Amino acid sequence: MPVIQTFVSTPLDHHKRLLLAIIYRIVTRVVLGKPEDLVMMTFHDSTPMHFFGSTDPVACVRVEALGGYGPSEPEKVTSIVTAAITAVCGIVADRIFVLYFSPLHCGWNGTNF
Amino acid sequence: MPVIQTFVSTPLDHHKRLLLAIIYRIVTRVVLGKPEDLVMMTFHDSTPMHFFGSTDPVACVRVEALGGYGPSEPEKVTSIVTAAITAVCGIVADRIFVLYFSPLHCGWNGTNF
Amino acid sequence: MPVIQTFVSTPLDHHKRLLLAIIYRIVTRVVLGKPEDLVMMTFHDSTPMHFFGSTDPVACVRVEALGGYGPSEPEKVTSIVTAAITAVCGIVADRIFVLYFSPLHCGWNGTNF
Amino acid sequence: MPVIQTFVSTPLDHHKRLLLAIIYRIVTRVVLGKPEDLVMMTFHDSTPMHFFGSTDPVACVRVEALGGYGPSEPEKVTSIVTAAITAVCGIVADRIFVLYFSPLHCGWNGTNF
Amino acid sequence: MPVIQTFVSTPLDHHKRLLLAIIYRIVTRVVLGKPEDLVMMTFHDSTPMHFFGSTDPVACVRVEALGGYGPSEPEKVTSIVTAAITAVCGIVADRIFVLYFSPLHCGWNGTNF
Amino acid sequence: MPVIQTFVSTPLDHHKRLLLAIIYRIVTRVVLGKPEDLVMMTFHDSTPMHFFGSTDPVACVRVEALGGYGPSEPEKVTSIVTAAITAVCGIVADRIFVLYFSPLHCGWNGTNF
Amino acid sequence: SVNTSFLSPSLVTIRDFDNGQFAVLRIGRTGFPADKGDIDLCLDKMIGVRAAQIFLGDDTEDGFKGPHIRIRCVDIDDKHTYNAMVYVDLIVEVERETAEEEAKLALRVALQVDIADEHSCVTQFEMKLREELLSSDSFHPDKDEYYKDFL
Amino acid sequence: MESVNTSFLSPSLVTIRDFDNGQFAVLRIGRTGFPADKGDIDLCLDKMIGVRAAQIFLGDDTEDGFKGPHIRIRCVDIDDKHTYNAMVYVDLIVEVERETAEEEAKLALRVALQVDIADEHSCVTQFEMKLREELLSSDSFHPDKDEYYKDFL
Amino acid sequence: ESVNTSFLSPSLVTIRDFDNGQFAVLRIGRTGFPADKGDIDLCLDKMIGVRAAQIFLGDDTEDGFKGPHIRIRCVDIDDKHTYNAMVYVDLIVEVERETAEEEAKLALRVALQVDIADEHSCVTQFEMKLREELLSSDSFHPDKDEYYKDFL
Amino acid sequence: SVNTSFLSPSLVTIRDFDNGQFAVLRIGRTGFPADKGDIDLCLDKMIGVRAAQIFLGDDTEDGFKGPHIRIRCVDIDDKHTYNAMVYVDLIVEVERETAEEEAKLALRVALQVDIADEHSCVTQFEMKLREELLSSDSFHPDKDEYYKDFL
Amino acid sequence: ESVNTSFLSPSLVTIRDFDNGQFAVLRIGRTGFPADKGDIDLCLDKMIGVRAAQIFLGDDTEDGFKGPHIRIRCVDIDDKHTYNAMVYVDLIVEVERETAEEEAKLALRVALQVDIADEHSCVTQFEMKLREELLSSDSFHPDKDEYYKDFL
Amino acid sequence: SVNTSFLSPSLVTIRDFDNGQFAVLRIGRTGFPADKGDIDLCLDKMIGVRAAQIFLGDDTEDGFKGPHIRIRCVDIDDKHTYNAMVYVDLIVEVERETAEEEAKLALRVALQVDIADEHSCVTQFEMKLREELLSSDSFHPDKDEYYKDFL
Repeated sequence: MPVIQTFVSTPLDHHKRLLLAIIYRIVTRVVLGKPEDLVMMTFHDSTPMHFFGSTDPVACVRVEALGGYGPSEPEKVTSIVTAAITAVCGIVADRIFVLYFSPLHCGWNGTNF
Repeated sequence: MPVIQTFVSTPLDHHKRLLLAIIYRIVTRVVLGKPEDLVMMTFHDSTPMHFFGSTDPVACVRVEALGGYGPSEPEKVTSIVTAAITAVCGIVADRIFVLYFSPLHCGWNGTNF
Repeated sequence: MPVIQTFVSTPLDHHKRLLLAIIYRIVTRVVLGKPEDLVMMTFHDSTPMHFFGSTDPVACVRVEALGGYGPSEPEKVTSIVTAAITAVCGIVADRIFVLYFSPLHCGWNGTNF
Repeated sequence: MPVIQTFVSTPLDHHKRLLLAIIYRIVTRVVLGKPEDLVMMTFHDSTPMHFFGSTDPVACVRVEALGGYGPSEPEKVTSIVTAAITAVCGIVADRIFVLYFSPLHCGWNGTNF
Repeated sequence: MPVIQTFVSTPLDHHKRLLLAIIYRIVTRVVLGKPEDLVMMTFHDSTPMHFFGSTDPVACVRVEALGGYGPSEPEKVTSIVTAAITAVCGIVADRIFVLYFSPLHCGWNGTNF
Repeated sequence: MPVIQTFVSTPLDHHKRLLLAIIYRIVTRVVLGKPEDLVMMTFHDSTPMHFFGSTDPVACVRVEALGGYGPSEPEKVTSIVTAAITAVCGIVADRIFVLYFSPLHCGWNGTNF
Repeated sequence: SVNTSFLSPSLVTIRDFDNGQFAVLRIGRTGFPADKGDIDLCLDKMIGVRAAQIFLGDDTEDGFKGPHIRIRCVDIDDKHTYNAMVYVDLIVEVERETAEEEAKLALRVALQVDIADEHSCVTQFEMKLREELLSSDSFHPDKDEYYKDFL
Repeated sequence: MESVNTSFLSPSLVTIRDFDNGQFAVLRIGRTGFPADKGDIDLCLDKMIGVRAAQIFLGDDTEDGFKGPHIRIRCVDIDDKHTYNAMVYVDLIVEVERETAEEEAKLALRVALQVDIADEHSCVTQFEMKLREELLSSDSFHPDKDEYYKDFL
Repeated sequence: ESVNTSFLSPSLVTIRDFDNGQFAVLRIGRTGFPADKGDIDLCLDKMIGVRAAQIFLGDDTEDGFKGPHIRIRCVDIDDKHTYNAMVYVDLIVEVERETAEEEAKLALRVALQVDIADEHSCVTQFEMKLREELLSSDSFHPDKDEYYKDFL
Repeated sequence: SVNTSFLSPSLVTIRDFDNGQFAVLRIGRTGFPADKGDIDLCLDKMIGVRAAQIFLGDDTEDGFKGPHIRIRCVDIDDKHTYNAMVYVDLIVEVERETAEEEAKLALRVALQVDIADEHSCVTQFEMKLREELLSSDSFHPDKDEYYKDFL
Repeated sequence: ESVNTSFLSPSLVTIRDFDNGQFAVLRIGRTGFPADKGDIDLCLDKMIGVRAAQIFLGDDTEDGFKGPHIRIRCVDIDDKHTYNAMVYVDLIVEVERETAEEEAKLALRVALQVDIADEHSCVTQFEMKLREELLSSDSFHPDKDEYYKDFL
Repeated sequence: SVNTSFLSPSLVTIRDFDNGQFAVLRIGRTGFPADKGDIDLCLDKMIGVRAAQIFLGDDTEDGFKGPHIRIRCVDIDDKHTYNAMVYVDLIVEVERETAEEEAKLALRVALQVDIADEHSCVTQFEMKLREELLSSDSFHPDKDEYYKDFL
């Protein structure tokens, strides 16, 4: 049960958010090896951010999956997500952070996994 | 000093947020065995979310407490929180995530614990 | 490549956010021993929060750096950040949380580190 | 087939423009010796103008008739037009220009004369 | 380097002005024997005009070319222009003036010709 | 008593029109050898124009003085005016027309000259 | 006002109700999909030939003696350099040759032949001569059979 | 202009052009010959953006020097007889790397088009893809060439 | 987009009405003249007319549509000398069949204003064909593809 | 856009950011305090010389060959009749005399010398000649040392 | 544009009042502290106070101002321990001279709230000098240049 | 909130009421007139040192033990490359050296020393050490005598 938070300084509409949504689904199924219906995605557009001494368009993606990650999976996920934000939001690669975390416990449908 | 973030796709007013606030207080004191005055709660309503192939009302709760958690505590907390969001926000149980984290350090009043 | 999230209950303008930005830069370079151009900062003002049984002005800061932290570094960062929010936002010290996390992986410019 | 352009610094409404229209008709018939139905008149009110080191109310009239003008006709037309603009628009005589031109060819109803 | 001023009592949009523009280009190149890129065209729509005892839709076209005009050219241009205004602006032929002038000197790109 | 009409496709404010006004005054006195208080200037901003196959910023200046012009005067005036419009309005030199005319008669203060 | 439609990726039919025109947009040479720029270029060509028609005489009035000059199709070469070939039908013996001459010259200026267009395009045109009674009931500038070559 | 340009060649034949996304899809209800409703067209659009997501997943080819591979929708066939079903037609343009690209594209399409699962329009979707090889640097080349749609028009 | 028109040819127009669930082919065959805005508007006025004929014969929008079905297939405009329009209608459904044909015919005459000047100054006429198929059949629809084969 | 400041009642520094000018407003003869009219009059003089500059040639472009003509200060006589003396520096041998002559004639028209101004003032001007390399890095129309006489 | 303040130094401020036709120098000499917004607002409050003193002695805004003239030259603020302000005023005008000085002195005491707590919780005081010049003279003004030489 | 003023074309005094700061803007090396960019650059340096002050400790509260670090002046080199020299005074033996070290490091990050600024500028700073009683009545971070060097 992975969770993907997307923080962007640029405004996001229905088209952009839907695009990133399907992307994260494919990444979850193909790379993470998890069901694409079980991944939760949140989008935080128009977020006041500051990076590299400027308030220029910048993105920060948070990936959290229980049980950790595979050997070559984080490298793959980072590449795809960065490329996804680059094409969709127009944010350059050198202004995109992708952080990976692992929760101690995760709950769904009133029960833990 | 636990921290509880509440992400919801549904709008939250004074009544709903206050109810969830008291709930987290009871959970902190009774279950987590921590002072209810020392738990910090943030609410992010009207959040653009996507889960199970739909943008339907969906909630994501983040619980972060230093020192880890008890043996049977996470199962209890998840059960209570899910029922709380279900009754208050109207979000079904099968669309509620409850994640648990443990920080390396936590600061308050200018000092760490 | 550290990431600093700033949650505040008080509204933030250009002056306040820029001040906190420079603050985090100095902390990153002097204390954390990391390049000040590589630290990402997000600001979440007017955030519905509840702490110590009140909705009074309250701040929550999230610090995330890969590789963990130094021995006496977290104590220093917490003191500065709390003092920073106190002078800038007017929020009392007893209502400021500073949490520290360490990501398993971090991505930038399309590649991991 | 004479043409009379009227440039004024003062706003012109229906009443003022109609008055100047009838004036030019009489001038065309009595002085110029041409049919008053064959004279075309344009009015350019609220025109940004500058004269004598000031942007005070000032008028400039352009008179164009094929075949030239009579010996004492331009003197007569200038006197009447200046007096006409003075009474109607309130513009002083010392701020009224009346220029006379003669086209090489003039066309009407798809044919030249 | 001919110049064509178009005064009309009827409102002009992008379509009408663009049509008359191409017309003047063809007239300049085919009839006047001058480069269509060197002709300047101005349009004055919604101009308060009075002609033939009425304020009905009426047009006045000004043509100015250095060096004079050809033998049978003015008759041709007038015929085309009158037909042009009639179809495009809807102004009847009996209410269309086409005047021809010849400047003593003409300047372009900082130099005279 | 010279008259200078300024047609521009770009908007003109108080500063731009005043600048061009003083310019024409200096040109009239120094080059044309006529009193700067006796020259009338009109400005037609935001004028729908078309030149060189484009609706790009373009200017057309009309100079009319009774008695004609000097031998080397039109060349001087054209150079100054073009440079004047270029600096003030930002319009390139290759899109500036300066036409010269000579009226048969000119009227002022109710009398001809 | 304008009704475009895609029969194929490289085949577009454009109907202009206000100007009373019908133009076929086709990218035959390459078979590339007609983009927004390609269609906008075609529209710019229709109004150009529209200008050629009114130049030769306003035939919108009653008793249109002619001659009629209408766009049939616009073929765009998109391989290496942006190029457009316009197909025009001229409907109208000495006067016929004169009409062909006048129509040709008007089209050269309007369509910017052998020169860079507003879309940075080098345009060219081909025209055919047709003869029919203008007063005939079974006649129209944009008849069905006239577009048979491009559809 | 408009972002999407739909048109009815026949009651069961619809051509959809997307200028913003630079896509062209043919909507056809072949099995039954029923008229394409608003829901059918909306379903087709949802499939285009799905494959659009598959394309950017395999690599952003909107940039200069698109090494590929290219994956584009050719047509969408709707089964309307008994149960709502959709068959998507996709062309993959690009030996070991070719098999890898085909595998990645296949997996991406399954997730994007929700194959063998109920879609948002209560539809069970499936896809068929063909492999084509052409020079990416060639002047006479485009993701949605004319000849590519010859099978469905 | 309630109505989706498109030009296959200058004299050939396909009109789809999503709200009313109808498809009509607009064709000026006799002359081959280009369909103007008035011609299309005339076609739309005919579609809603037959739509009125359909509900008159019985509301088949409900479940278990026993019929009969009466739908527009095409509209042919004569534009040579006088403005005339020929509407093509398909009736889908032995004594009851003749009664259905009679009722449908009478309804169409009033709805389409046959042999009378229309709102667009048009003299209208119609031709209808009788078709028989199972209403409860899965492979059946009022506006099937093969039904428009004559006009496409 | 404009930043005025009072060093003294009769001493005012005016900076024009948009026009890139700096003028010193001083009422030396009497020592009266500069009113709103006095400042407004000074601004009217700045744009006048600004007009003189563009008249002599647009030096806003790259490679400003010159000559440069800028206002240094404006001295107002306020004793009996309203009078203003403008101080202007012309920066640029026969061509130098020609430039000085053209600049002199231009300033007379622009500043309305010996004539009643818009503020009912009789204006006059005095100019000094300076020579420096236009392509030099250490050069500017409104250098610090240029205002040493009035500060 | 009504008031034009400017900082020559942190403890030196020049204030020009165009509407009231006044010029006052705000200076914190004793300590050299930077003049805050409150300090400036206090100075403005003192200008209008002496302005009230002037019209009290007689409206000299009219033509033929026989006098006497009383204008603010400077305001010195003591900021060491307690908030205090020393105002510098010039009275321009033998028995009548003493009478004018007496009336002006008494008027200033009430207007400037001498030896009393001001609106800014300040104890204010004033010092005045007597000057004699022809009011009808061309080379004369209430706020001449040379008059501010002591504070500039 | 901010009160700028021109003592000279190359001399500008900037007072910040809200932050309680005073900075002198001077372009000494060249004597060029301070433009809008120069002033905006100066403000950016004040808030940087303001950040340095609160970093060393919030002295806005009562009983400010120190140390105090305030901007005195900003000198801009404008000859060939855009450069800025910031002047800072540190008011406060081992602890004194420690405070000086922390202040030095903080200023490097805040003022972007030896790095390209937001205005494409290479900045540098110089600091002086002063010792006075914080509890003294006759003491302030921005005293008059402290600005004697630049005025």
